[PDB]
Amino acid sequence: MVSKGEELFTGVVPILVELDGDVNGHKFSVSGEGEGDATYGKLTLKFICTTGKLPVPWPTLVTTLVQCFSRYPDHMKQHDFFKSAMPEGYVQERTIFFKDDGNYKTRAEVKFEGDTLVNRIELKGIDFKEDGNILGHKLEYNYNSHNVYIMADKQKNGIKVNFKIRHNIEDGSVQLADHYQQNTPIGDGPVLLPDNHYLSTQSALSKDPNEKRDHMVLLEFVTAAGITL
Amino acid sequence: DLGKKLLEAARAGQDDEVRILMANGADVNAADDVGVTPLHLAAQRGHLEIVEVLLKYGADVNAADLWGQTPLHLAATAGHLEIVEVLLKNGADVNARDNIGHTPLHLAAWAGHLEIVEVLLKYGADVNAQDKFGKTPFDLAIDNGNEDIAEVLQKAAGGGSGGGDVNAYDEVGWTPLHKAAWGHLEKVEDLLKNGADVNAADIDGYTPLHLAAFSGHLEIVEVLLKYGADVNADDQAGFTPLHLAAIFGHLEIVEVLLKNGADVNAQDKFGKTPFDLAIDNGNEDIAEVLQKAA
Repeated sequence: MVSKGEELFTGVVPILVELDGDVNGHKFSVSGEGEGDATYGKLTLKFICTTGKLPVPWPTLVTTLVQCFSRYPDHMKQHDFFKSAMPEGYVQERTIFFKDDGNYKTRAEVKFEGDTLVNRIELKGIDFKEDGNILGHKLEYNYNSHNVYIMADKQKNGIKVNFKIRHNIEDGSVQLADHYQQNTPIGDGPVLLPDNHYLSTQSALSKDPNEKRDHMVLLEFVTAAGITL
Repeated sequence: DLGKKLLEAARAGQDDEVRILMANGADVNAADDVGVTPLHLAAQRGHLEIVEVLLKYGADVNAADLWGQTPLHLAATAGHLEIVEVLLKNGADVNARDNIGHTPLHLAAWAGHLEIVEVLLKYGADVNAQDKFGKTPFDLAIDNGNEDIAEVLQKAAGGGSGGGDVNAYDEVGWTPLHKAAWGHLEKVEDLLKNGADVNAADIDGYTPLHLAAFSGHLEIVEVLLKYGADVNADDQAGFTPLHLAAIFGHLEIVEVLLKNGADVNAQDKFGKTPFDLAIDNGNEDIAEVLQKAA
């Protein structure tokens, strides 16, 4: 039954995101702010590239830039690893393989800092093609819906997560980004290791007419499913 | 700090302070740096009296924040029935769309607010509006446990994916069988009785049998195979069902798959056989079965 950490998510929670990036030696920093409400699985966020022009397409950073805000239905509360690790938080690590191009490796800590849920990430990208879809900025400013698959990793006292992101390319084709993810608790308290299940995601990217810096406005809804009453 | 005090007065539910700030000429349509207005805040937080006085003074009922949300979206999400009613009576667009394409009716169905669903329908909500990912309000109610709302929507002629064709598929290529494979045996059985195609692959290449193996439902695995599921489906998935069963330690599923012709030599995209994956995942009991398989 319900974790103690779930109590921190009964209402709206402020969010901060900080990302340090280096892709093929192009350094950049992104900051985000907004809020999340796990009651509805809803994020309302805005991100800025504070260093100048972002050298990769914004869509490629969406999954790196807080799965504790997913809506878990009542019958699945005992399967919500993400909130159970709060407030001490979890480490989230990924490799993201862009088909026929380079990869991102990310390490993040997601935890409460005071009353704010904070996602702090280091991202390294290597082996990108200079005029590929990523470094050439050939991806549509859009996003798809996905199924995110979640499994327990008992040896690590955490979870493994796997999914494929589909990035629309300006010509009509699709760029696949294959995600391999692992999350482990930072603290020593009990956590919930789930039965296999999935998340269903929806996102929309937009722009703020009053923002002069390179930026991304993101609305996102995520719900957990796949375990029956 | 005049519009900021009003935004803060509206956020904090300070009826009198809102009342006072507005006699001093406070911009009822003040907006913060993400497009949130006093009316958004009052409607989201359930401040009926503040909603009413802001509308009195000319608050824009359909103002949209950066995420496309109007006050009606926020009130319909939160369950604030009286506020929903007053926004509609004062000209709110009942079919306004957030940046995902959700109408208020989507949001009320998604959040379980049945009385709000009814009043949105009364005011002309489009019962079969689709968000940008193809979901109707019925889909959102029924996939998220709000059966009472789903019935109200169906009585108002709302439909959803698979309501006419058991072989329809959604945005991610999920058919009704893909959704049911996650432990809804009776539903799987009914869909198969009614002609559902067991071999359909989703946008990632997964068949219902893949999903049932992943989630560990033996009796669903069995029935899908009884109805002609390809025991060795892979194609774009990168794994067969036997690989999945071996990773997750589902011994009885391994045995059923083997009895139905599963291929012990199938390699995943990393060159691994089911036996290799059983060893790699600490499932030596499955490895033992696999290397003796008939």
